[PDB]
Amino acid sequence: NVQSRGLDVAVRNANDGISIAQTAEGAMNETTNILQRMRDLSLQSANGSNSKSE
Amino acid sequence: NVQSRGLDVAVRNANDGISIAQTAEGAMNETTNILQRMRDLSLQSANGSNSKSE
Repeated sequence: NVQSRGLDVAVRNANDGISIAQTAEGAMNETTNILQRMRDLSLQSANGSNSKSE
Repeated sequence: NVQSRGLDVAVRNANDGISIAQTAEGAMNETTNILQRMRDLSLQSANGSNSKSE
């Protein structure tokens, strides 16, 4: 009985860890999107048709 | 006759002893229940998802 209750609480703890990883990974997905947008901006800026204003 | 009366009081004493043992056993049953509850709580606390408030 002690083992079964410990297994239940261990399942709860593992679910909490999965939740934390999911939240962090969603924030990381948004970070990746922003970084890709910045990469596109940097590639556009490197062209020779631009001047200081662009 | 002495022997028979002694046997009657002896079975009375044995019944009283079993009664004491049953009272103690009940107390220890609640003790184990509380101990298992604290063990579940401690296992929950050991997880890394919790902060200091939990």
